[PDB]
Amino acid sequence: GAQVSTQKTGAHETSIIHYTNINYYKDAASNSANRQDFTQDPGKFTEPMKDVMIKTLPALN
Amino acid sequence: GAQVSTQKTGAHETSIIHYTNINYYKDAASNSANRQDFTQDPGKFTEPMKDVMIKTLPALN
Amino acid sequence: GDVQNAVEGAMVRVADTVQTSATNSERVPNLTAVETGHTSQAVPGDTMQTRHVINNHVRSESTIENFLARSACVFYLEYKTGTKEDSNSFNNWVITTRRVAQLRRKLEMFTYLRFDMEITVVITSSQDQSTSQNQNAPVLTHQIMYVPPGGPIPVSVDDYSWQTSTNPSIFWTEGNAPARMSIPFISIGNAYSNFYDGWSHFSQAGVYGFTTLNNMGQLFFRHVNKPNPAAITSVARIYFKPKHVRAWVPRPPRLCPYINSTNVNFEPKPVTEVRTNIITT
Amino acid sequence: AKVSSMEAYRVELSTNTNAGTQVFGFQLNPGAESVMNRTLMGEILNYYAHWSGSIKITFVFCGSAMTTGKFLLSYAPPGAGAPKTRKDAMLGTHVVWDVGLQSSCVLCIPWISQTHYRFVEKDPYTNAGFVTCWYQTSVVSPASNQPKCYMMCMVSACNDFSVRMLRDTKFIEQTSFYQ
Amino acid sequence: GYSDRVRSITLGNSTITTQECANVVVGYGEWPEYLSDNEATAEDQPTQPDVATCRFYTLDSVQWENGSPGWWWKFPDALRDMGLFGQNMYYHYLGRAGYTIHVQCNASKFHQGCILVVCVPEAEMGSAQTSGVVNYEHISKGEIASRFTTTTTAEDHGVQAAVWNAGMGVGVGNLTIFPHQWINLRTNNSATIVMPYVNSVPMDNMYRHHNFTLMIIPFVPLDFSAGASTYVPITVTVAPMCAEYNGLRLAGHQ
Amino acid sequence: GYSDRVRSITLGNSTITTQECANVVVGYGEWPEYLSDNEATAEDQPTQPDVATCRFYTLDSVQWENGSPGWWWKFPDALRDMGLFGQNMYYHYLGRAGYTIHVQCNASKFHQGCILVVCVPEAEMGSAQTSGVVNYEHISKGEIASRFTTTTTAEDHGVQAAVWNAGMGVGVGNLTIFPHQWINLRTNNSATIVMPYVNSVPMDNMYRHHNFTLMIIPFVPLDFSAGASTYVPITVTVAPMCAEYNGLRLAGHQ
Ligand SMILES: CCCCCCCCCCCCCCCC(=O)O
Ligand SMILES: *C(=O)CCCCCCCCCCCCC
Ligand SMILES: *C(=O)CCCCCCCCCCCCC
Repeated sequence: GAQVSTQKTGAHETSIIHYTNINYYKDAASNSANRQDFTQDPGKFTEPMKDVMIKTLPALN
Repeated sequence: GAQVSTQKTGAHETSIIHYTNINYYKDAASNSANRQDFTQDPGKFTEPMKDVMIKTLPALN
Repeated sequence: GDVQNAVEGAMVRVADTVQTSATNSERVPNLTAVETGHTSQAVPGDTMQTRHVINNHVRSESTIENFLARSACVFYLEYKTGTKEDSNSFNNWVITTRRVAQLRRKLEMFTYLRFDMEITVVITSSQDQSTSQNQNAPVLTHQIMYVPPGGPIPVSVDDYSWQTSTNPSIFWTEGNAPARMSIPFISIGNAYSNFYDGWSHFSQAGVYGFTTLNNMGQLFFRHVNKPNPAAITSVARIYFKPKHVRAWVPRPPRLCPYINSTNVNFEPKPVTEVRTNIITT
Repeated sequence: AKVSSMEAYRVELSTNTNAGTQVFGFQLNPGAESVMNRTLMGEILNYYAHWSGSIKITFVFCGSAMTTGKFLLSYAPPGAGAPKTRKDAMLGTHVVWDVGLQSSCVLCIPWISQTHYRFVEKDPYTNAGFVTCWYQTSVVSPASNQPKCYMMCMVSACNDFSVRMLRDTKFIEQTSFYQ
Repeated sequence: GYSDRVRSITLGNSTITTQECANVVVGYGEWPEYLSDNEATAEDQPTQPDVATCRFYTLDSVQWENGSPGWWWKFPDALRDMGLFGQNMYYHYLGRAGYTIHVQCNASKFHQGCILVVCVPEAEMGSAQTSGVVNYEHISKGEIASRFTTTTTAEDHGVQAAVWNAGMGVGVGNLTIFPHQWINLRTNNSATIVMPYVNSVPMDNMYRHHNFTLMIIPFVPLDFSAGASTYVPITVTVAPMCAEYNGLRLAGHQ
Repeated sequence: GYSDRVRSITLGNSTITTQECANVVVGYGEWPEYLSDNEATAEDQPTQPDVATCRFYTLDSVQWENGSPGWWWKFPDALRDMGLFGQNMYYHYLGRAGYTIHVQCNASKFHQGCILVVCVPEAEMGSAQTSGVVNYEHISKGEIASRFTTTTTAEDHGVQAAVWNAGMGVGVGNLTIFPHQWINLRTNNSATIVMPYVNSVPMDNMYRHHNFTLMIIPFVPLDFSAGASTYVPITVTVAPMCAEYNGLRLAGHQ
């Protein structure tokens, strides 16, 4: 029941290394920190607009 | 997700032994030393020549 | 190849001796011109008649990794068991390669260096002499804290800084195995620079040399234990191992003795050792 | 006095101000220079030791609707020193903002650096140059209009921005525990 | 046809000829080229002046004498006054370029002597007064040759230029690890080293950083006999290659 | 979307905005472009500095006053000190370029006044003293506005700048035949003229020849009333386009 995942390596000069995970305990709280999710959505803070603001257009018209 | 590789043994009288690797951590920095890459290219230091110098020929002509 | 993927090598043996016969010809493998900037790629078979030898020798230990990846001491630091009042109750080190002579000469054989690092630290304690040296002192825990360039310095053995809400720290009890960490390639530039023939200021001034580039932050050390009646002194030895190494631009090794950990200064030494006569046995 | 007040946020502009006049100037050390230092971007920066990316300073005119003006918004990269004159500023990366119905103009500051990353802390090697503002023409107004008015400046990080080497901030401390 | 002793190099409105060369050294095997979109960091468009910048600049030539210990020049700084290269370097925070270095020295079948011609990357020099620090005016006279010393001492914040330690605490006989040639007066009248941009970062400031130093050191002293032409100079001409500049503002120093 | 009153022009590390423009005049219908292989004569490779030269240079702005007669600037000479354009113009015998001229002038609904903004090719001006000859210092102050005179007389070898004859023996009301716009304070706050290289020969010397003159002449005087902002400047910012240079040598004047 082992999980294989990808290690944080770095941009190589013009790669994929893996690591292994086995969860030892019966409680998900006991698991490692969720450090590899680089997901984001600034939209809700940077643009909470009802009417979509198109950059090349004037903001007011 | 285990990796099998070759151990440094030695020239035998006229062989292949293996070792196992499992990366335990989420960061490639945490990995063992890259000790088995015996690659080389003295050319850049021993011969930085624009015109290729052929050994059996005179250096200057 | 991927210097971080350790278990992935390349076996490259040394060159074999090919058998040479006698010759009488116009080709001259050992007559050349040093002026060119080229090194002669001659093999003994161009000058002698050689036999056939199979060289199964490999250039193993001379790999940059096998050469640099042996854990060396870079510095040691000292601190006593004490109160806020005692300045000596804690200590710090600004991180630098140039403090010791041995690893510094090894790294400096290359201009530019890119690697990950394994830091091991041997913290050792001793009883101070005192009327109270008789004392039941319990097991001492230690704190090593990394403060990256910009964070709060600890002013005392006992201030908010030691909380480490964001700085990396290691807590280590005595008697256990030496504390060990791995460090990524921490630099802002594409490779670490052992040398910088340049200035800290655009106007050709301020700080000259490598110092300007190598801003690594610092390690703060303290005891976590409250003081026992008699003082106990601890000294921490910081060990560095360059692993996952890449190296650029080879240099001549340091001939002259090192003087300053700050700069590349030297006083002129002889090129080699002197001998009895130009004809020696 | 003005830093513990709302004045801190409003830059004072005036009518009949002569053409090449400088509005303000400072070197771009986000997270280190008092002007940007404790803003949202500045505060985030202060939990890190390395930054990277482009910054955008959005200039908003809060003068009378009946008022007018043109300004040179400049960014000089390092090495030469701070732009002493509107001509010096002109030579560097710049926007000439004409104020009008669109209230605000944004000066987009490009990441121009030797290195992929700079320090958050002020460092001579990781110097980022100077952002300055100048009257390109002047602020002009009609008859019963106020002579002095104000502009204001917003700042944020563009989609190429990032931060590294996590650290504790100098911005908060204690002597003892709280109760 | 084509004797390999003869060479013609043309770059911009410049041609150098030589009829006694000993091949040409391409630094570390790499020919100079422009900064690529993968390796870039400064987001602004680079200015690439091509022929206006990338051409042959002859720097102030020095005289070789029997007892003269040696010379060094620092790049790009030696070129800080050379035409439009200098101007571009003056108006831009960042600059990048490789270089064709051509050292010239002619004498006669009857003269003798041999000089090392070498391009040392990051040649960070030591202060003569080990206690103190060095300073720019004793590190570089721009296009004018800074001399190596036979004497083990110098004026306040002067570099320790004692030749056998190459101004940097090492054996001068090992300088050969860097891209180099030799002008041995028997063999050749010129040296040519094509140096790539060697540095730890894609672009850098043209003033602050001396990316490499050109050292010309006489290993075998200049000699000749009874009335056979005393004056024999060494002239260094250098051409920037693939030069590009980022971050433009006013005239720059501070 | 898109009100035609709003415009954004970007060239090099330069953007000018305007929220009250009146279209943009492309000189004689032609957008600037580089000298082609058919029309060329100087055989050497041109240097084309692109973004380093071709960017927005703001020249010394002048004040518009009720009785102020007018102003002129001469190109390329006005740019002889503007950054790397100036340097390239200084180190090359021949130069060629077109230009985006952007005149700026803002005031208020309550102000009134109207200026002609015009690019006159070969505006060869007459000597005030008809008997004598004119001279450079009375023809051009580089980036500083040379003023037109209401007065019919001037100091030794000064141009006859009497406004109604435009400094060149013609009716100023006919200047409109040349590429022009008007900043009428009611209507707009800026003018933009994109001038092509107009000349009888493919390239020319950047100093000797003033290829065209920018004249800003107030046809309706600046006016406003009782305490409504006195100071109202006129700022000219200009960007070189498709600039290329031939014939490189030393720093040039004589
Ligand atoms: C308890 C956490 C400790 C974290 C320690 C971080 C240490 C950073 C080490 C930087 C090593 C830099 C090597 C520079 C080499 C050189 O250029 O000479
Ligand atoms: C899936 O889990 C089976 C894969 C092989 C498991 C090897 C297990 C390693 C040793 C046991 C860990 C048990 C933790 C309770
Ligand atoms: C691939 O990784 C699965 C192969 C079998 C794995 C045995 C794992 C050994 C015990 C767990 C090591 C876990 C380290 C986090």
